[PDB]
Amino acid sequence: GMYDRWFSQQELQVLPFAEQDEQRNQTWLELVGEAQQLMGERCPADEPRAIALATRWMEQLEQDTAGRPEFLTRLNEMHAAEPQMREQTGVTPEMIDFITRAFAESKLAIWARYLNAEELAFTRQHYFDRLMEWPALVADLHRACREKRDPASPEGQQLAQRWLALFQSYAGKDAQTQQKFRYAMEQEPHLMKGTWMTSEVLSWLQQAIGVMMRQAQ
Ligand SMILES: COc1cc2c(cc1OCCCC(=O)Nc1cc(C(=O)Nc3ccc4sc(C(=O)Nc5cn(C)c(C(=O)SC[C@@H](O)[C@H](O)CS)n5)cc4c3)n(C)c1)N=C[C@@H]1CCCN1C2=O
Ligand SMILES: CCOC(=O)c1nc(NC(=O)c2cc3cc(NC(=O)c4cc(NC(=O)CCCOc5cc6c(cc5OC)C(=O)N5CCC[C@H]5C=N6)cn4C)ccc3s2)cn1C
Repeated sequence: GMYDRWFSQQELQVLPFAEQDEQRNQTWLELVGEAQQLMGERCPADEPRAIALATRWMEQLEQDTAGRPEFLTRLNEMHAAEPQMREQTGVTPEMIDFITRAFAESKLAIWARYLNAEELAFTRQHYFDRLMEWPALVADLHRACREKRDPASPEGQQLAQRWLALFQSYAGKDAQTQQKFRYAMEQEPHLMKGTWMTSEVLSWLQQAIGVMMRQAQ
């Protein structure tokens, strides 16, 4: 079995995509149908329909991976490697790329109200630079939260420093710009949609960052 070569039996018990679910299949039929439509029209990634689709799409993926970021990586790799996956779902690499760009536009459209033109141009340019490293970090943040580790611990501060590096890769290294991203997150919860970042894990990360800022302040 395809799913058996890609996931452990313990993972297949927790993976919603493993379970039969007619509602979920109908939802994905509609998501893929709308993607094909918009791509057929050559709809730009910043069009309101593209932004709305990408948001719903990523929220659906968050549900169907049970909020486990490492299952997103696995599913992307399966789609790249397994012709049977592309047949089953109708999701093409072009489609994943379209959704990836529209999802970025959905964040940039919110940030545009909190950043100056220069900060937004930097973030638009550098958004994708280290994008692929986020799932592994979000996974480790999920583990640190569940294993109720101390944000102030050396291992907690290793996660805070890893977060800072990935964040600065798209935000830049200006302390004032970082506070604008923080303010945007506080004012616009919709920024967190499709990021695998639950309020519980964000709260833990916020504590770890708090410690990091005050040590060498
Ligand atoms: C030590 O503190 C406490 C201790 C105790 C406390 C409380 C405590 O709380 C007080 C601390 C509160 C505080 O001053 N905090 C803080 C914060 C900041 C700050 O700068 N935040 C920030 C900025 C930008 C982003 S941007 C962001 C973020 O996450 N971005 C992001 C996420 N993703 C996923 C991405 C991506 O691009 S990936 C995109 C997707 O498509 C992928 O697919 C993902 S899979 N970007 C976060 C932030 C945060 N500053 C400056 C300060 N109380 C309890 C305990 C009990 C005993 C005593 N205690 C305690 O000991
Ligand atoms: C870097 C970090 O990662 C990212 O940033 C990122 N990762 C992503 N990943 C994705 O987008 C992903 C999407 C999905 C979707 C799934 N979907 C499913 O499991 C699924 C779908 C379904 N679907 C169905 O029941 C509907 C019947 C099949 O429909 C068709 C079938 C159909 C074609 C067309 C079809 O419909 C129009 C076709 O023309 N065809 C196309 C060629 C073949 C021919 C025949 N087949 C069920 N399930 C269970 C699973 C995993 C992923 S991962 C996106 N971003 C932004």
